[PDB]
Amino acid sequence: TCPFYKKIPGTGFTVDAFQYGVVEGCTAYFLTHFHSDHYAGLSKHFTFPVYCSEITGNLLKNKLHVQEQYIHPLPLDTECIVNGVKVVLLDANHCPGAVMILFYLPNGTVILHTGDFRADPSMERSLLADQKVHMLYLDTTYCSPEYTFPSQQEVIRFAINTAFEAVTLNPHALVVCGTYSIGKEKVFLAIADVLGSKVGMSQEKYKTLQCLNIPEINSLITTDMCSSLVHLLPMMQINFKGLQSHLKKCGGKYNQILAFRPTGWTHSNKFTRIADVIPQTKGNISIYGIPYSEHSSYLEMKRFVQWLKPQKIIPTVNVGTWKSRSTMEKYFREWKLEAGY
Ligand code: NI
Repeated sequence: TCPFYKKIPGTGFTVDAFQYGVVEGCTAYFLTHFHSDHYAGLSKHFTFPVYCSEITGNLLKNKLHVQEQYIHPLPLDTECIVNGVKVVLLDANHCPGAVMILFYLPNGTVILHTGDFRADPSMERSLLADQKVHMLYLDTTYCSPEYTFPSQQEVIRFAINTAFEAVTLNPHALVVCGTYSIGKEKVFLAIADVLGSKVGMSQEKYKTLQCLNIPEINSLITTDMCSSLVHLLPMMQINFKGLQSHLKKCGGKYNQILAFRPTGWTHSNKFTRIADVIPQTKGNISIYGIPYSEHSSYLEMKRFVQWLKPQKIIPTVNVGTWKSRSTMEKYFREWKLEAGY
């Protein structure tokens, strides 16, 4: 049965609630973005209206085969009426197509559901600045102060310079980047760009990237592995076994692999700086884990909430334990007392 934090009171709306069968009273199912924990339950046999971004809609049609008549894409930054309720989709600074949703309730309550997001000061000059928000359904993934990580810009700088250096030393080195869902495309596109190559990948992954409205994408990616010196592989294949087996398949074109594993946060973040990160190495294979996050750090989350000053906060992540729930409520109270709302 659908949990309360996926229901929008005063509406027939749910968010990211596709795995509970038919939700009693729900006239429209919103999908924030195309990640499996969020879309879980959707398939080509789903027969209720889905509201989402254009990019999320392209992926529902082409990857899950949801029929077109049930896909309702909405433009961003635009006031739209859905079943008699005004809504706005805003960019969530998560993966492609990911949105936050503002719901303007008939009784005058305003609700922001962040979906999955990485809070940014630029959101303080979106349509959010224009009115008050009473309830906030918040992505609390990293809501604890030990969760620090660098900016996306710094991480990409590290990766570009690492890759460029390795391949200029050895023109016979192959770069491999791990992937399992959309998001974090910047990692492999920046590296390929600095090396003057397209990114090579499977037909299934190429299809996925073709849904994302990335400008000039046809110039950046290919299914011809032979012509490319940046390859994508499934994340599970980024280990010494998987990589050796992949190097065998390239037919003596390369004698070295440098591989990147974009992770979320990892405990090495409490000690080590990004400058200082080193790979794991076995023979002619090196593997960097890099902390490229598409979720708020603690400090980014704190800033956004203190700026927004919501009257009530409802967490959407880490809700399954009493210890987590209790930890989160403590930080919300701190933030509220520090800022005076
Ligand atoms: Ni996500």
